[PDB]
Amino acid sequence: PDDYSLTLPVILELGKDLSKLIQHKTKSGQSFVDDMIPKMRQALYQDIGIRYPGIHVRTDSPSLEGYDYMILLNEVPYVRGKIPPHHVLTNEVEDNLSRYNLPFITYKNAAGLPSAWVSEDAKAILEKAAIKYWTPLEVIILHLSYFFHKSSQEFLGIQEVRSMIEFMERSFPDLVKEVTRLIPLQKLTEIFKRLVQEQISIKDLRTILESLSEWAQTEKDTVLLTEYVRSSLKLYISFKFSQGQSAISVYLLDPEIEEMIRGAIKQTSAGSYLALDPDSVNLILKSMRNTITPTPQPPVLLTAIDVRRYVRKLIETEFPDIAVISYQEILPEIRIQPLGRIQ
Amino acid sequence: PDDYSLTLPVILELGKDLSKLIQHKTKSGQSFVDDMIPKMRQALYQDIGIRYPGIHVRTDSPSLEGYDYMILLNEVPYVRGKIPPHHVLTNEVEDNLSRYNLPFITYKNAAGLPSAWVSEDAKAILEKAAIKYWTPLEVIILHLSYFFHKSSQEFLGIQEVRSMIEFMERSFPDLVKEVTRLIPLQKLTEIFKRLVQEQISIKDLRTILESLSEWAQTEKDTVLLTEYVRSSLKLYISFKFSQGQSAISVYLLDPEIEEMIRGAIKQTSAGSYLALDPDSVNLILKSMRNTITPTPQPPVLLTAIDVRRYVRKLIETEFPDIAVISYQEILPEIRIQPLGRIQ
Repeated sequence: PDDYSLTLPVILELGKDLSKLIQHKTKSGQSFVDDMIPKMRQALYQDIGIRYPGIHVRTDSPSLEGYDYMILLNEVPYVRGKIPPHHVLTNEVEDNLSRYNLPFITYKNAAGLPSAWVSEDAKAILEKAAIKYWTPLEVIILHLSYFFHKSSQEFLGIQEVRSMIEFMERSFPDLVKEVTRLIPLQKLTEIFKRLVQEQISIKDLRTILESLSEWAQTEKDTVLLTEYVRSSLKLYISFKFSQGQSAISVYLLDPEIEEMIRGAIKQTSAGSYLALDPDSVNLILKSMRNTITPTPQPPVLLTAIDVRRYVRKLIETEFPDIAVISYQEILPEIRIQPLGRIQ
Repeated sequence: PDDYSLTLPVILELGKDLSKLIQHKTKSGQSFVDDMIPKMRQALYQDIGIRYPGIHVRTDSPSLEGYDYMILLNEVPYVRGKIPPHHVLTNEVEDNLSRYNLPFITYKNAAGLPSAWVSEDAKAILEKAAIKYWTPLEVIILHLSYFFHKSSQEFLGIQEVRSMIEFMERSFPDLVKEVTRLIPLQKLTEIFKRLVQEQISIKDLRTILESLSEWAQTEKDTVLLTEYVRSSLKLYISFKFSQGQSAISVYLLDPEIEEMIRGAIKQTSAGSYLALDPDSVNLILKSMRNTITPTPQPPVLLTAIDVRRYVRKLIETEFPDIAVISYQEILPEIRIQPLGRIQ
């Protein structure tokens, strides 16, 4: 009646028609709310450390267009989106679609999503040309998943990290003890947050904790401890950023740029930051814009060990999805296919 | 659901046909999952001082061909492999097989494993000729064993070392009490890990603990404690690297090299550095390359007591499998056969 209520972390509101739409089942007899959304949460938990909250679905939204949907983060609207009626979504090129495929509607719901919508009546031909397509419900799932991917910091806090560490305690009481006797819980969560901010999964807790148990005996800096955990994930990072190929394809930095960055460190009374020379930062960004070819996959930038974290923070603003990795973080025997040298 | 899952250390994924294959007991009635894998684990735990994890077997994998298999370390793919259909593996010289009118398929699954595959129809012939062969299931076990051996450090951490010390506590309460009173669990874990990192078995926990119980009264450096444990395993080391003969075959160092290494940074830093000139490290590495005739078993490099650990930390990157031993680790009556110094 008049107790407090906890704010709901994620709301999905649907217009009258999409609400009418979540009543069917896919050709595989699965439910949007009981199967598709849980499987998305499960996939996200496998892709990075986080166990993301459930999705509260509000049907027949009054403030919504029947074919519109809205995502609310902590009961505040985060993103609106639209579904072109009676279509399926596609990721096809603009010269390939000039293969008599009439519906070339471009409407981008989000950055990381496809935008080439095609009539549902064309499913048959889409399946005959090896064109993958997403049904409108699957597009909603794509967008929810993208949302979770870009906003991990919103769902990985002190309580959530503690819950995962406690689960670890059941079979690793002594490793956790050795990890809780050196790094207090708040510092631990800061470290996990830095990891997932750069798409480093924190799912392999035994590896990460074993790493911290080693490096936390000597170093207390949370940023450095994070670097070490990264260097502990050689197999994972190599497999992820090489996309499972025999060779990681990366961009490099001209040694001149690296040494120039190296010469901009700070005194670490509190922390050591980048003494970003304005004009030099805008010159490195310009060389990156004019060297890294745009993408459909995000590109990978391989740098020296001692500058990687700085390169990330120098570039994270314009190139937020570019992965900056270091030699300390790839397998010793890994094949490297250089693509360019930023100058 | 809402709950976490513990990452699986070892997954073996099998295509359709290999999956069918593990459903049949061998000629002698043993099961791939119930007998072969357990016995391999027991053997590894008999050679190295590690208890290796169980293997989770995923059949009818979607991403694998009928005769393909994959090994995942902590749910990241480690390696992929093939089995030539309806064949058995042999180590025969290819030219000899040809001379026996036996068509052969060449395929090397992992480093140091045989590669001459022969139709299973040839078993009888191979038996009468006393030619060794491995069935497909046996080859998967061979590759699994190579994997576990290369990945030992992945299974030897704080919780696992604690588990060992626990088992030791049941019959050696006071010896454990003496060692753990002097060495914390994390330091103990470091020492065991150093031992297996250089192929020294930690199966004889009584000898290792007794050694530590003696030397931890006086010495706290974990590296020096490790050296002492190494010298306490004289019998094990002599038998292993002499391969059981009345004489160990070794390479030696020039007195000039030993004296030159002997300039080593030993500060009060819980472990001493080794400050040798870069070009000098490259001159010792060059002399080793030009003096170590490659091996068809690994070679042994015999050094003086006070330089052994440094010699290792100097050659381990380019010469990773060379066993570096000292006069302190071999039996006094084991005859030293010298294969030339290092210029």
